[PDB]
Amino acid sequence: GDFTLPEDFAPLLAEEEELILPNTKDAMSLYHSPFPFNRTKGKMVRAQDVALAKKWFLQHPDEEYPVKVKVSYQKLLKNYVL
Amino acid sequence: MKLVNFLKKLRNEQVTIELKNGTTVWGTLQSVSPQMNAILTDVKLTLPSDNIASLQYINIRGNTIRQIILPDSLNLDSLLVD
Amino acid sequence: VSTPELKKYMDKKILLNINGSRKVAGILRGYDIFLNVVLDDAMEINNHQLGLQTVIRGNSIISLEALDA
Amino acid sequence: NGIPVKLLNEAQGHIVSLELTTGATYRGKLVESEDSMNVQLRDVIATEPQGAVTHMDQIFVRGSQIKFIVVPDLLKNAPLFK
Amino acid sequence: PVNPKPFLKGLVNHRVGVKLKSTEYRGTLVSTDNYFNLQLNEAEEFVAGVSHGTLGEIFIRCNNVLYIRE
Amino acid sequence: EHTIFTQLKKNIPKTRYNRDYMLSMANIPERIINVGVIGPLHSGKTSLMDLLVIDSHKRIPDMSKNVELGWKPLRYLDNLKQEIDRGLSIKLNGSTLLCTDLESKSRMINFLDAPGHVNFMDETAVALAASDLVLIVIDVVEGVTFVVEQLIKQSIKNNVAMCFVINKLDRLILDLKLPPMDAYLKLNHIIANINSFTKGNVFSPIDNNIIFASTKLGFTFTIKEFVSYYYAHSIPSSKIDDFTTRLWGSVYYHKGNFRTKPFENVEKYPTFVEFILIPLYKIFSYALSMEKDKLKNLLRSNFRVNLSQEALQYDPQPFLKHVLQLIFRQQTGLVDAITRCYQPFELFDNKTAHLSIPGKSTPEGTLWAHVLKTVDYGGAEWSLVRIYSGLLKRGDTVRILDTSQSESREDDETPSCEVEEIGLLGGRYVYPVHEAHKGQIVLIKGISSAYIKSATLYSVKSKEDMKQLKFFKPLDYITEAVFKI
Amino acid sequence: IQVAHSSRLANLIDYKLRVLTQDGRVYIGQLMAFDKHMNLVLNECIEERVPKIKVEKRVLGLTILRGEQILSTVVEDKPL
Amino acid sequence: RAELEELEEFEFKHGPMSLINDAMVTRTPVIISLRNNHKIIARVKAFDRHCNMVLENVKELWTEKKGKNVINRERFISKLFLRGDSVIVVLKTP
Amino acid sequence: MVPPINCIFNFLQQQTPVTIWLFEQIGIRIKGKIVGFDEFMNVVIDEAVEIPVNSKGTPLGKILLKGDNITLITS
RNA sequence: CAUCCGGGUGUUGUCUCCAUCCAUAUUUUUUGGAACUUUUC
Ligand SMILES: Nc1nc2c(ncn2[C@@H]2O[C@H](COP(=O)(O)OP(=O)(O)OP(=O)(O)O)[C@@H](O)[C@H]2O)c(=O)[nH]1
Ligand SMILES: [Mg+2]
Repeated sequence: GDFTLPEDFAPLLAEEEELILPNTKDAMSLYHSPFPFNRTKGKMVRAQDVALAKKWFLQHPDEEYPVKVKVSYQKLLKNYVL
Repeated sequence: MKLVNFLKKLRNEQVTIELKNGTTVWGTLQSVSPQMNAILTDVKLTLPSDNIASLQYINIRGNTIRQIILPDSLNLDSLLVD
Repeated sequence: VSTPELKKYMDKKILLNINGSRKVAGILRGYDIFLNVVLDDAMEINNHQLGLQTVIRGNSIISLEALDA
Repeated sequence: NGIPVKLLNEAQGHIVSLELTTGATYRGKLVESEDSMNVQLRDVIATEPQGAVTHMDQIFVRGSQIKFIVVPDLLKNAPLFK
Repeated sequence: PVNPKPFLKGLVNHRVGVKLKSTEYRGTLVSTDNYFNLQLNEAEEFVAGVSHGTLGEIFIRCNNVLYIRE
Repeated sequence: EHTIFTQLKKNIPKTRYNRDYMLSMANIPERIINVGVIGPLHSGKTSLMDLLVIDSHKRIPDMSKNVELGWKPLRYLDNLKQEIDRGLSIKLNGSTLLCTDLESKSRMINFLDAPGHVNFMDETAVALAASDLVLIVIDVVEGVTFVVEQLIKQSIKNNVAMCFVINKLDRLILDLKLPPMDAYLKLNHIIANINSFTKGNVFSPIDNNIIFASTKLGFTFTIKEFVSYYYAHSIPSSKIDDFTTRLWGSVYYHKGNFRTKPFENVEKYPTFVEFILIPLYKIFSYALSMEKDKLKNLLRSNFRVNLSQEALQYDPQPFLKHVLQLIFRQQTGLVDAITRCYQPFELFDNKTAHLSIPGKSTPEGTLWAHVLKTVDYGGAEWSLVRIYSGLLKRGDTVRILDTSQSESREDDETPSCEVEEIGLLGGRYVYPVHEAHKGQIVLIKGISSAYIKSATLYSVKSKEDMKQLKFFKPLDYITEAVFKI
Repeated sequence: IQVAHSSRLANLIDYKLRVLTQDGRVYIGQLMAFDKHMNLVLNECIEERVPKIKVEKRVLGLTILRGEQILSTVVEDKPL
Repeated sequence: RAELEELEEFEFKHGPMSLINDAMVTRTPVIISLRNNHKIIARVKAFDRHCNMVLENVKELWTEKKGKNVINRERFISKLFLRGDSVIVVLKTP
Repeated sequence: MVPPINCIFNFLQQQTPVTIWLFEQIGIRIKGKIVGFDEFMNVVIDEAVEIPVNSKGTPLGKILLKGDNITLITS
C-alpha cells in the first residue's frame, strides 16, 4: 500500500521449503517416552539390571484378573517399597 | 566516479597535507578512510612562519584536510580507472 | 531518528539560547525531529517583543533553558 | 551503534559535566540523552567562558553545539564495554 | 502555490544575483539542481555593491550561498 | 533439614556483572525497578526466574551436570525443603540483579517470585503491594482461566503496570501438534481474550506488552527483539520501526511488499506466521529430524550461529534446549519490554497514595519505608522492606508501627529498634550491604519483634514533620481464611 | 616518544592519546572507545589549553569527546 | 547503485555540474575561488558529487600579510588534491 | 502540538508580515511575505526588505532566502 | 551397624592395530560560518 521492502527479502528459513520431514513424526513420538528411549545415547548396563517386569506391577492391577494375581501385584509392590 | 576510491588507491605515499587552519603536514599516508580521515606515519607538522614539530603517527580527520599535496611522480589516468 | 523528548517543556516559557550570542523567550507550542521550535512569541534579550508567534530553526539553537520549573 | 552514545545514556542519573562550542561549561544530573547527544540536565550550574557562574534548573543542550562531556569515573568499571 | 524549486527552474536563462557567507554577484543563470548549486554566465562581482570584476562563465557552490534575487 | 540455603561468604555465586557496580545503581532512584512475577499453577514462574538467574551468574554450585543440560529444571528460587518435595512454590522468594536492556544500558531489578496456587494468593497480595510492575505468566495451553482474570483485576486495582508472558510454547507444538496457522489463530484468541479484561489498555505483541517464551526450553523473545537479531540486516535501518508494526495483525507479504489485501495472489499466511511461527516450527522439526550435518550448515548460513563438537551430540531434548538458548540470546527482550512499559510518574504517586493516606509527599532526609512481611531465610529470620523515602543505615534506631495501629492516625508513640543487618535477597544466598537507598526492596534483621504481619518504618528529624507524615494501611489479603482447624 | 606502526585507529585501542580540537585545546587520555563519526571515549582525560604564553592544565576524568570538534589524534605513550 | 550513479552523471551533464565536466574533458586552465582567500589557478583532472578535485599545473594566489602591509604571493605545485567545502566559485577564462 | 511545517503552511496560506533573522549574522534581518515551501527550511519570499538592526530601511526586491541561513520566523 | 554382586571420574604404566560490514554532500557529527584586522598582557 504505502511502502515496500526491497525484493529478495524472505523469511530467514524460507529457503528450505518443507517443515515436516519423513522422520519427524517418529522423532516427536520419541521425544515423549519413558527412559532408555528418549535419550538416544547412554551407557551399557549389566544384563540383570534391566527390570522388564517392574513397570507391569507398578501400574494398577486392571480388572478381569482373578484375585490370585492381584495378590501377586500386592506382594511385588511390597518388596519394591521395602 | 568516486575520488574516495582514488584516495584509497594512493597508499604509502610521502605527502604534504594542508588543513582548514593552514597547518602543513609532511607524512607517509599509510591509509585513508572512506570519509577522507588520513592516517599518516613519519609525520612532520609545520605552520604557514614558525618552528617545526615532528611526530611518529597522526590520524587527521577528513573534514579538516583542505588539500592533500600529492607526490612528485604519479600516473593519474591509471589511478582513475575502476 | 528518535524524537527530542521535549513533552516536559510543552506549554512552558523557555529561554532559547540561539546562535551568535543571542537569546529568545516564549511559551513552547511545538517541535520536530530536527529540533525546530514553534513557540508563542516573546522578546529578544533592554528588551522588545517581535511577532505574535515565532518559529526557530533547529540548527540555530544552542540551548533551550526552561524559565518555568 | 556508537559506544560513546551508549556510555552517555548509561551516565543518565549521574552528575555529568558538559562544555559547548561557546565554551560554557555545565555540571548536572543527566536527565535524558539521545543518539544525537541531545542532553537534558537537572540542578545545573553554568560557567561563562570569561569566568562568572550562574545556577539554573533544567537545561537542555543539542549535541551539535556540545564539545565534550565528562562522565563520572565509576562508569569506567562496568558493564558496557565488556 | 509557488514553491522555490519551480521558481528556480523558471528563472533559468535570466538575470540573477547572489550574496555569500560576504560579496554580491550578478549574472545570467544557466542551470540549477536539487542541492542549489549554480552555474552562471556574464558574472559580475559586486563587492558590497561595487562591480570589481566581470568574470563571465562561473559555477557557484551551494553552501556559500545566502540568497537569490533579480 | 529445614531449607536448602548457602552459608558462607566464599560460596556465593560470582555474578558476571560485578555486584559492586550494581550496588552503585542504588543511588539513582529512577534507575532501579521492582517487578513481581505472578500467575497460576505451573505457569513456569520459578523456572523463568531460573532462566534469568543462571543467565546472570557465571558458575552456580547447585547445577548438577544433569540439570545443567537439564532434563529436570533447576529451580533456584524454590529454596525450601517442603517446597522441593511438595513440588510447588510456597513462600515467595525474589532476587536482585542488574541486566542490560536492549539499548545496552543496564538497570537494577528486584524480582519477587510469588507462588501460583490459589490458596497462596495471600502471598501474591504481597507481590502486588511491593512490586512496581507485575509479569502475569500464562500457559498457552490452559489459556486464561478465572484466576488469571483475578490477577489482572488485582493488578489494575492496585495501580501496577502489567506485562503478560505467554509461556509453555513447547507444549503447543510438541504435544498438541497444531498446524502453523492454527497456533497463530490460538494466539489471536488468547491475546484477543486478555485485552477484553483490560479496560484502559490493549496489549499486543507489537506494543511489546506480551513476551512469547518457553521456559523448559529456555527461550524468551519479543517480536521487536527477534526482528533486531535477524531482519535488521536485510532491511535499512529507518525501516525497522515500520517493519515491526507491519508484522502482527492480518497483513500479508507477497514479494518485497506488504499488502493487507485479503490473501489474494497465490500463497497465503499472515506475516507473524510467515516470519516467526513457520521458521520456529522449522527450528524444532529440523532440530529433531534433520541430520546434524545439513542442520549444522543451516545454522551458520542463516542465524550466524556455530556449534561445538560437544554440542553435536546430546539427545533430542538437551540438544534442543541448547540450540534454542544458543539462538535466542540472554533474555534482553524481557528486560526491555519490562523497562519501557513502566512509567514512574503516572503510577508511583498513585500507588503510594493507595497504600497510605493520600497527600503531597514529605520528601526529605527522613526515612519512610514499608515493612511487608517477616520472611524466613536459612539463618534465623528476616524482615522484608521497601524504601519509599530516606536512606537506611546499619545501627539506626527507628520507629516501627503496627499497621493495625494505623487507624489511630507527643511521647508514648515510640516503639523503636535498631537495624542490625541489611541484606539483598538473592534466593539461595543473602548478600550483605552497608546501607539501602530509596526504592529497593531489602532485608533487615532485628525488627522482627516489633509487629505482626505488616508494619511501617520511619525515622523523622523534626517534631513538626512527625505530625505531617502518613502511615500504611493494613495490607489487603485477597482470600479471606474460611478453613478452620 | 615511541609507538607501533598501525593501520587503523581501532587496532590501537587503549593507547594514551594526545588529541587536538578546533578550539585549540589538547585532550590527553587513553582511547576506551571509538565511533562511526570519530567520537572518542577517553579513560583518564586531561584538557591542556594555551592562553595567548604557557600550558594551562585541567584534569577531567572519563570523557566522551565529540568528533565534530576533533581535529587530529596523536599517540602519547604505550598501554598500561 | 550503478543506476543511481548513471542518474547522477546524467544530472551533471544536464545541470550546473555540466560546465565543470566540459572543462575537465577539454582540460583548459581554470581558476577557483576558495573560503580561505586562495585563488587556485590550475588544470583539473578529477571531479565528483562533492566538487573535490585532483589538480595538475597548480598555481594558488593569496597574500601573507600582518597589518598594515601589502604583499602578493603565489606558488607553483605539480600535483594537488582539493576538498570541496573550500570551493566557493569556480570559473573559466577563455 | 503544532509542527514547524504546519506553521509554515499556515503562514503561506495567510500571507502575513514575516521577519526573518540570519544565522551567524546579527546586523542584518529580512522582512517580507512567505510565498514558497520546501522539505527543508528553504522558502521563496516575494516583496522582501533587508533591515540593519538597532545596536532605518533599505531597498530589496523578491528573494528566496536559503534554508540553512534562516534563524527566526513570525507570522 | 557390616558383608556381598557392581559403578563413575582422574593420573600413570602396560598391551594390540596403524603411521614416521552500507554506498554517497541540503539543520545533530565527515562537504564546516571560515578568515582578516586591532588592543591588553
Ligand atoms: N512444556 C513445558 N513445561 C514447562 C515449561 N516450564 C515449566 N514447565 C513445567 O511446568 C511445571 C511448572 O514449572 P515451574 O516453574 O517449576 O512451576 P512454577 O512456575 O513454580 O509453579 P508455581 O510453583 O505455582 O509457581 C514444571 O514441572 C515444569 O516441568 C515449559 O516452558 N514448557
Ligand atoms: Mg514457583
